[PDB]
Amino acid sequence: KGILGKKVGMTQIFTESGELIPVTVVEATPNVVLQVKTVETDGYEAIQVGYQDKREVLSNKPAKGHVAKANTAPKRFIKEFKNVELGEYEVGKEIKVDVFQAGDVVDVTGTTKGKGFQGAIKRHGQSRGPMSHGSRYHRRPGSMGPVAPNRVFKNKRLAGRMGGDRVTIQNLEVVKVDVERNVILIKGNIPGAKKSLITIKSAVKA
Amino acid sequence: AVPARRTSKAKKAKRRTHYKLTIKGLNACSNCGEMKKSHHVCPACGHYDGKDV
Amino acid sequence: NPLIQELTQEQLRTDIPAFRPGDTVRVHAKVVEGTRERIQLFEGVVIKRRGAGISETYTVRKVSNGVGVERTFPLHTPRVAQIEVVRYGKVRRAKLYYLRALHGKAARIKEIRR
Amino acid sequence: MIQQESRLRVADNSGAREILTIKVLGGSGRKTANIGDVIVATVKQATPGGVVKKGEVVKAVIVRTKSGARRADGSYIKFDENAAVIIRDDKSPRGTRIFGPVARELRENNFMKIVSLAPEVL
Amino acid sequence: SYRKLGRTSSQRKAMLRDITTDLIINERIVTTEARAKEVRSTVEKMITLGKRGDLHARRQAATFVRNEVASVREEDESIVVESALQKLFNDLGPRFAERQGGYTRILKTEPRRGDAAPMVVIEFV
RNA sequence: UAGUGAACCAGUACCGUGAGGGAAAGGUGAAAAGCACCCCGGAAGGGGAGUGAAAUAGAUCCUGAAACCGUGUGCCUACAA
RNA sequence: GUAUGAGUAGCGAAAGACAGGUGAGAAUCCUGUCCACCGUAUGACUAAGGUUUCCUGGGGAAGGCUCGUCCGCCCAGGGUU
RNA sequence: CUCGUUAAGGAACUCGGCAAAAUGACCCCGUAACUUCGGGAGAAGGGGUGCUGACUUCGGUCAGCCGCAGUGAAUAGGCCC
RNA sequence: GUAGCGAAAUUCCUUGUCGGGUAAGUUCCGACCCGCACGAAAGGCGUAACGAUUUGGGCACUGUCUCAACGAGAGACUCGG
RNA sequence: CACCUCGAUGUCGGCUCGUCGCAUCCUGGGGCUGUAGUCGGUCCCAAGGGUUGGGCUGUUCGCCCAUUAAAGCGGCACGCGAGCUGGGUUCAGAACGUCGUGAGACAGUUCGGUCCCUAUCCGUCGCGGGCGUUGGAAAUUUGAGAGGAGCUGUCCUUAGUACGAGAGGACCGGGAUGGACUUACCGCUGGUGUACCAGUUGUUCUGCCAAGGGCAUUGCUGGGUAGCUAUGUAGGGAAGGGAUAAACGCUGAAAGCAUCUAAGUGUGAAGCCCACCUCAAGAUGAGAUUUCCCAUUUCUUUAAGAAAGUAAGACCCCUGAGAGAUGAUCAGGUAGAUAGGUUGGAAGUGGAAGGCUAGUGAUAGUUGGAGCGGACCAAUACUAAUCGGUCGAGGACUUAAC
Ligand SMILES: [K+]
Ligand SMILES: [K+]
Ligand SMILES: [K+]
Ligand SMILES: [K+]
Ligand SMILES: [K+]
Ligand SMILES: [K+]
Ligand SMILES: [K+]
Ligand SMILES: [K+]
Ligand SMILES: [K+]
Ligand SMILES: [K+]
Ligand SMILES: [K+]
Ligand SMILES: [K+]
Ligand SMILES: [K+]
Ligand SMILES: [K+]
Ligand SMILES: [K+]
Ligand SMILES: [K+]
Ligand SMILES: [K+]
Ligand SMILES: [K+]
Ligand SMILES: [K+]
Ligand SMILES: [K+]
Ligand SMILES: [K+]
Ligand SMILES: [K+]
Ligand SMILES: [K+]
Ligand SMILES: [K+]
Ligand SMILES: [K+]
Ligand SMILES: [K+]
Ligand SMILES: [Mg+2]
Ligand SMILES: [Mg+2]
Ligand SMILES: [Mg+2]
Ligand SMILES: [Mg+2]
Ligand SMILES: [Mg+2]
Ligand SMILES: [Mg+2]
Ligand SMILES: [Mg+2]
Ligand SMILES: [Mg+2]
Ligand SMILES: [Mg+2]
Ligand SMILES: [Mg+2]
Ligand SMILES: [Mg+2]
Ligand SMILES: [Mg+2]
Ligand SMILES: [Mg+2]
Ligand SMILES: [Mg+2]
Ligand SMILES: [Mg+2]
Ligand SMILES: [Mg+2]
Ligand SMILES: [Mg+2]
Ligand SMILES: [Mg+2]
Ligand SMILES: [Mg+2]
Ligand SMILES: [Mg+2]
Ligand SMILES: [Mg+2]
Ligand SMILES: [Mg+2]
Ligand SMILES: [Mg+2]
Ligand SMILES: [Mg+2]
Ligand SMILES: [Mg+2]
Ligand SMILES: [Mg+2]
Ligand SMILES: [Mg+2]
Ligand SMILES: [Mg+2]
Ligand SMILES: [Mg+2]
Ligand SMILES: [Mg+2]
Ligand SMILES: [Mg+2]
Ligand SMILES: [Mg+2]
Ligand SMILES: [Mg+2]
Ligand SMILES: [Mg+2]
Ligand SMILES: [Zn+2]
Repeated sequence: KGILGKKVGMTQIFTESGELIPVTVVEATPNVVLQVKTVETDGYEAIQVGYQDKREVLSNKPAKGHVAKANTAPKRFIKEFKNVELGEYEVGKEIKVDVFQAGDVVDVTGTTKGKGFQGAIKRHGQSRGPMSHGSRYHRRPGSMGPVAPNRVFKNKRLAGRMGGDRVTIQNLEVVKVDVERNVILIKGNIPGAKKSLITIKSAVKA
Repeated sequence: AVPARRTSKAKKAKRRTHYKLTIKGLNACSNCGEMKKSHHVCPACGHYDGKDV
Repeated sequence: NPLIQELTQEQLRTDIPAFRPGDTVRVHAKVVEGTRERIQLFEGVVIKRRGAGISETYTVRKVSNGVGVERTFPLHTPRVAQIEVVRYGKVRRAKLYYLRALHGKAARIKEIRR
Repeated sequence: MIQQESRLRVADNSGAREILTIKVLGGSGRKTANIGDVIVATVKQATPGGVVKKGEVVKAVIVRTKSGARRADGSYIKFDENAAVIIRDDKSPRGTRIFGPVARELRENNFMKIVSLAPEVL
Repeated sequence: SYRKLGRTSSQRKAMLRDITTDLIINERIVTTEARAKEVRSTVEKMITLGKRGDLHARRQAATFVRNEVASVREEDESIVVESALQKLFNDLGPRFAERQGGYTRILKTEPRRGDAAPMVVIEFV
């Protein structure tokens, strides 16, 4: 089980017994199965799924042709779901939030917010140097290694662009599902900025 | 730190490969037909979007 | 944001009285020492109101046994049976953080009887 | 958030008035202790006639903190000072009377005697 | 957000007030890209106050517009001096009574010789 | 770059409080005949037109090397240490 | 003499903005308005020192750490009773 | 690099409280060991300060008013063993 | 080698031993005296006041630190010179 | 010893950053025991992860305090000073003890004492451009390979059972909740929040009153939106496979017996390969699928020829942010809500100005939860994304099959 949605934002909900829990609101307009991949034609089993209807002027003839099989409007996001039952899916079939029931344990994948160029202290959580006692070493990435190699070993972590990485959070919980609004409330927080793509799947660990 | 070895002509030219200028956004002006930068007032006729300014 | 408002509109409570920071309120807070449920009355001046919608919260301060205590409650928590406005005080600001340093007479608030 | 060198008032009559934190028990690298945690502390100031006396190394349980606790119902409690109670190894308080309010978190930590003696529980 | 325009807070505020009043007085000026893209919002807000027209809006505007001479005429053998604020609330407000925002247009022009700073013309529609 | 430090306005310029120290810098053409006039340009500088045997001898002016820079291209070059 | 580093470091404490003018050419020169800075000074006198840097009219080769139509720069006159 | 703010803790930093923080003006109260009897001493540790009326012996007093805060900003000792 | 002082700016053994301070003190303070190798004008001992002197402790205070976060400006970064 | 370095290889400790060896400190597996149980001792396998906060001292070391499952031992120029510090070694000053007739010196102490360099190359961390991948394009993809992660306490139950005379007290199994670490995020608790709101001092300006502006660290002070954030919140190291290490076998002879091994066959560890997460076809071995465009024109030569209009498509340019040093990425360019403005809200602040009323007055109450309101939300083409241009295929050969 899986679906693609948009990270609407964060709020909180009162459950039964009055406990207050933080939830992420993810909207998922019914996704459309655009293609079914098999061992014969592609060498593996998976279903391609499209989401977020796109204005025609923003699409290409190749993109319009590709979705013509599913007989729907152009989709902004397209992703393949594996480890599913191909028998239950076919081109043109729709997937709605009601695939998940409240209390389901899921894995949520997103693209982390971009922090741009960042120093080692923030990027890798390294330690600062002393800020006084004559210290002239505050936010630098530490030594680069021993003398003997006459080089720097790989993975010597330094400053650079931060964020914007594919991150999965495992074993989140589906607090609620609102089919009319095409909304899923997931306990906790998930990677990515608001309006970014989100991928909900049934937790692999379970 | 100082250059341990002088930079040869070949290596120097390789580095300057990308050190070049570019000219973009030039196209004919509607009013007078002379070349102008797109989204800018045609400096010759002072016209933009078919009107003098 | 409108979508979030719609989702949380259901759980928004309605019997919330009209109170602002500086007013004395009595909160009938539900507690559970196990299966048995009980109501504890926390009475004190409202020191702070912040947030919006379902996320709104408020803080109540009382000096008990010579030690100041502050309880922060979600404004729409079902665990609070009732909020009761004992008095309306006169204050000139939204946050009464200065009250933390004050003791006794210095921390008194003039009533207005809205 | 009570850490090493942090000083707390004593909310009982065991004799100690102010204690200084030596360790935060319960972990190799544990840094901070909050309500319901046990600490090893030293008595930096004691009542002249008390049982516990100045300079004595003792265990204590934090009964209230400036940075307090978050309840499962979404509420919070914060106190105006950091106070602990000196306890025996069996969690029984060394003193006999508790002064000031105490946080409800001690019940699940099984400091039942302290909670009962407390003039108020929140 | 807003641009810092390479100035401290007070200096940026002072420069914005100057240029906004200059645009009110002249109705057409030449500046740089970023300065124009900030002056547009400020000047349109000033015109919004002028449209409102009440004393409260007048005082709010006075907090921002400079005390300059918008123009001078000779009427009834008398010199009449109109300030920037007076011109706003007497001419610009009535002029734009109908438009819903977007009172200014920015025209891109050739870069400045001294710096190659992109220059633009900002004026009232 | 020799020959007096100084072939040339040299014990000068310059340096130092002072004693003192102390340079660089020669060559159009036989003859200025040192490019009238025109064109681009604000000028500079060029292109013509002229002088000249020669102007790639045009005053940074005889010859004009190498380093260095640039243009054009016959061949080679983006799996290579 | 010319490279490399390299079109890189640096461009030396701080507020400028717009309109008009001049001009081949203007962020940098002139005028105007507002704004801002110093004010036991960043104001007014003077001794030493410098030695024409003073004024007027021209100029934009070089100097000005950018630009410059401008200058304590260059050219020509004048100025110390 | 220069500067502002910072939850909880408050020297656990460090060779070392380096740096920063904190105190800082005036008025009143009060002020130790020791001492060469001068000092120590602005020891320490406290209180007052804004505005409006009334009265004053003109320094106050009483009454009222406002703020989180009254040398409401800048300039002003940290102290002790 | 007297008085005086003494693990000292002098004590190697040495973190001497004991006492105080600290939860814990090779530093510090008091005392002891086997003074490696004090000692009376290259002065001995003590000493109020003084010290941008060295040393240890305490209060206050804090981004010194647990453990880092945000914001402002200058450079860095892009463009023209 | 004196082989490199004295036309210079910076020398202790600490900090930042780690990496590696196993002669293993904890955790994992097992044999023996003078192993009853709980504890242990010793040895074997095991380097996956972890292996602390202080007092003293320049210190390493060491002692001590308090914890921990444990507080491992070592290499890397006793790793790491063009990365930091400079407490010590050690310059010049001065003093003590001592030595010397002396200048001075240590067989010794004490106070104070300048740590320079703009990164060319490789290397390391990030980000682009070019071309290739054999017609040109738009997407989705497999995974050769690579990286990340790998820790562990306590409690409850089994059960006061097994064991033990008692004291004491489990294996195995099943639950709950932590420590440290770590991936994300701002709904909550807080921080910050220099074009948000308010109070307020001095001075100055808007002619004056009232109302405001300038400067005083943002003048100061009390709050605070977005964004960025931890100490805040959520999640993770879960289960399970395959081959093994030590170890234990089963069957089994050589060697009638015995024998875990020679053949045959199995159990067996935090370890190894998977499993979980991420990167990944420049993987020149350049893979795979879906979809789009269509075989044009001129000239040379049979040329995998040349150039020139294009198609699909992309880009220039322009409006921008959820992106960002610049490129790039992504959202848009009137086939339009991309930004600005406008309109309506929200957070936030806390009751505007101008009046009225009361008071001698400071000021209070009312008009009125008012006014103001950067980034937040929703509408609205009013302003600007105009008009345009550049680039971009016609698809080689050989041999199977059809
Ligand atoms: K010649
Ligand atoms: K060549
Ligand atoms: K050079
Ligand atoms: K160069
Ligand atoms: K001139
Ligand atoms: K610390
Ligand atoms: K030390
Ligand atoms: K004193
Ligand atoms: K007061
Ligand atoms: K003082
Ligand atoms: K002695
Ligand atoms: K001695
Ligand atoms: K002294
Ligand atoms: K001194
Ligand atoms: K700070
Ligand atoms: K050497
Ligand atoms: K190591
Ligand atoms: K064993
Ligand atoms: K290991
Ligand atoms: K230490
Ligand atoms: K160094
Ligand atoms: K080096
Ligand atoms: K090299
Ligand atoms: K003022
Ligand atoms: K001023
Ligand atoms: K490929
Ligand atoms: Mg640290
Ligand atoms: Mg090597
Ligand atoms: Mg200012
Ligand atoms: Mg020749
Ligand atoms: Mg020649
Ligand atoms: Mg290869
Ligand atoms: Mg090749
Ligand atoms: Mg460089
Ligand atoms: Mg300058
Ligand atoms: Mg002065
Ligand atoms: Mg002059
Ligand atoms: Mg002149
Ligand atoms: Mg110049
Ligand atoms: Mg703090
Ligand atoms: Mg310490
Ligand atoms: Mg330490
Ligand atoms: Mg200091
Ligand atoms: Mg003051
Ligand atoms: Mg001693
Ligand atoms: Mg002597
Ligand atoms: Mg003598
Ligand atoms: Mg003497
Ligand atoms: Mg030999
Ligand atoms: Mg050498
Ligand atoms: Mg081994
Ligand atoms: Mg200490
Ligand atoms: Mg070393
Ligand atoms: Mg080095
Ligand atoms: Mg002698
Ligand atoms: Mg000194
Ligand atoms: Mg938050
Ligand atoms: Mg928010
Ligand atoms: Mg006034
Ligand atoms: Mg001033
Ligand atoms: Zn034109």
